[PDB]
Amino acid sequence: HLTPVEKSAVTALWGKVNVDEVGGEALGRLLVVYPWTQRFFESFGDLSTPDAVMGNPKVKAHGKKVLGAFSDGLAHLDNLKGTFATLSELHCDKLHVDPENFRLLGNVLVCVLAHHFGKEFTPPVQAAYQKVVAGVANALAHKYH
Amino acid sequence: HLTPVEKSAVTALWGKVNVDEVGGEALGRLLVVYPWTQRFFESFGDLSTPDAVMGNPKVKAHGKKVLGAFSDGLAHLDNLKGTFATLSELHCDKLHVDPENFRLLGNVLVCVLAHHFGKEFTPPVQAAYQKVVAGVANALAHKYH
Amino acid sequence: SLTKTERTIIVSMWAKISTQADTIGTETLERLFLSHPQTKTYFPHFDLHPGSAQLRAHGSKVVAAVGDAVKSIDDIGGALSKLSELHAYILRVDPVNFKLLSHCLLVTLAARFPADFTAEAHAAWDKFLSVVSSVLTEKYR
Amino acid sequence: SLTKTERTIIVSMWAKISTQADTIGTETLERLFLSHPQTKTYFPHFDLHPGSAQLRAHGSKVVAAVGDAVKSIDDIGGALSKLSELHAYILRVDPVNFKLLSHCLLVTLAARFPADFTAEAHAAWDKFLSVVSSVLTEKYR
Ligand code: HEM
Ligand code: HEM
Ligand code: HEM
Ligand code: HEM
Repeated sequence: HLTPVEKSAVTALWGKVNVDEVGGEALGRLLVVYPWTQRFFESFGDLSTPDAVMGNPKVKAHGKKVLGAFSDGLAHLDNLKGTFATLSELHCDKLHVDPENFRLLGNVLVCVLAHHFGKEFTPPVQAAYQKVVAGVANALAHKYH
Repeated sequence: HLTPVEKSAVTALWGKVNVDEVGGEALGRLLVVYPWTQRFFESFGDLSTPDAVMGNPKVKAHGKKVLGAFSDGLAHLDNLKGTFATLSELHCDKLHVDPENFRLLGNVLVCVLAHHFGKEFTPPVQAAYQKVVAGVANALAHKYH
Repeated sequence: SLTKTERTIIVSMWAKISTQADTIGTETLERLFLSHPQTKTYFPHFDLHPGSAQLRAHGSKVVAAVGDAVKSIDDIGGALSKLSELHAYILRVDPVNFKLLSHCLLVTLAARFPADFTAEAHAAWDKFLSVVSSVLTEKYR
Repeated sequence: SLTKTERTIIVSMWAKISTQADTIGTETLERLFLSHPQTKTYFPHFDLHPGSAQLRAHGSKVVAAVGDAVKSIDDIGGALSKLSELHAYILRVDPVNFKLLSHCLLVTLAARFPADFTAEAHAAWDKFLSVVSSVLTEKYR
């Protein structure tokens, strides 16, 4: 899983993340970098250009909820499957999201942390965050059937 | 993991597998279908043609060993990582094999079982064997560092 | 594109597939949906349980399109441009899924035509289905 | 091939990358080898531990090649011809590894040039590196 060094490093940096903005920044970048993902959020309104997405209030609000789920995962690294079961069933049964897409949001989240933390987001810190996002992705794909 | 139905099914069919042939058939196909994998077995000699490969005595003897490793995993489904630890270090440290290749061998083995069992290798039986070959690939990539 | 020995195994295996196209399609999809259930996310309103009429009907179309590729094997991208728009722009199917389907069709062919499914035939079909998949997939994704 | 506005972003950021090419290449590889250790399998005789002078040296060569693609951004496949033959015919690098490197370069750029790494530039770079990755990979693999 995560070593004492890795788990303390992701926990420590996460305590410095602006929870009202990082999730919205990651969801926005997903929608801009991987445009097909917009199909899932039609009710969010105007996602027609990069500026429209990054200034969209519904993108920022849903991103805060996504960030909240990652924080939960970070607080339960030893039981991600149980933690994400309900969300997993939601993404499968009601949302119909190909789980291959979860990896893309994880990667965009990692880019956002790098973007915010700059030099502090060292290669070992990233490697630790990659284990987390791969873990969250796997847990969120676990109840598909 | 595997259900009583899946576990019993894969175990029963495994009992009917020709252990001196299936492994070599799977390794041969890998070398023919994915030519690049030939680079890891240059001591094996002529692999310049499909017939060369399928007739190669070395392809067949090594194949028997790979088949044997799979039989071990089938006997240890609940502890594939412990079961494959050493082979994993071997494949990483000594052979330098990109673990993405393990998936290809698993797929090819699945085709060989289908080739031999025909109608008996039904879709639910295949779904059970897909979990086993993915589980073995995962365990074999586990000690990479 | 494929080579002579390859195009001819494709053409030759297709002759055998054509008379059992419907069941090869159906079996290919049942293997796919049961082995890799996440692929079902692309068919939200379909009944993809084994045996369903809807899954069977879809399997016939998939194998019939493979047939279109075989007929225009010298120019697959040309023959499948409408299907390509459908799978790339319209449905945006992730490339990984094509590999899952191709593997299941190979499994089906191996169980159906053991004598014709040599290592060499397996190689030409894996290569042909990879060409077909690239054509249908959103470029660079 | 890229949009005109996209190519503009790539060109402009490359100017900033060029004066820090060496540490960008090095950081990109340290991120890759530490985050995705399996990629080290392709460099059996390299010392790929952090700080290694061999890792630093390879990184400069990677960033230089990215530079060549930028210089011939309108004909990427043409410019990378020999490099394409090397990674495909000779090295036979699995396609997934290019996505891993591309992600690590993006992470590197996001942390080094935060003001220029907008969502729009992120998308331009993700697309440019996907074209580069496709040009460098064995077709259909
Ligand atoms: C892998 C990370 C992901 C996490 C941790 C995550 C988390 C969540 C959460 C917490 C909810 C919100 C439910 C609520 O407001 O109570 C949700 C809803 C949703 N998710 Fe995800 N999700 C993930 C990825 C994805 C992907 C990649 C897509 C689409 C490509 C997606 C599409 C949806 C949609 C469409 C909704 C419904 C939004 C709405 O209409 O309100 N999610 N997700
Ligand atoms: C995923 C299933 C795999 C299994 C279960 C497997 C199993 C084994 C075993 C048991 C050995 C022989 C050990 C002995 O002789 O005591 C071995 C060696 C070897 N394997 Fe694997 N292997 C797998 C995948 C691969 C792949 C895909 C490659 C390369 C593309 C590969 C390349 C090698 C090589 C080069 C050797 C040494 C062969 C020799 O020179 O004697 N293996 N493997
Ligand atoms: C060898 C590759 C495949 C072939 C040859 C193929 C062929 C077909 C054909 C013939 C159609 C019917 C189009 C029409 O009647 O207008 C179609 C539709 C469709 N295919 Fe594929 N397909 C392939 C791969 C995939 C994959 C891998 C997926 C996703 C798992 C997929 C998802 C779909 C969907 C969602 C539709 C639309 C179904 C509907 O709502 O009517 N296809 N495909
Ligand atoms: C944007 C993608 C990449 C670029 C631009 C790139 C560029 C280069 C360049 C310019 C070289 C040196 C060639 C020479 O010295 O003539 C090189 C060598 C090589 N590359 Fe890549 N590369 C990329 C991705 C990859 C990936 C994803 C892998 C595998 C993980 C990799 C494996 C290799 C290997 C093994 C060598 C030869 C190393 C040696 O033995 O000296 N490269 N690459």
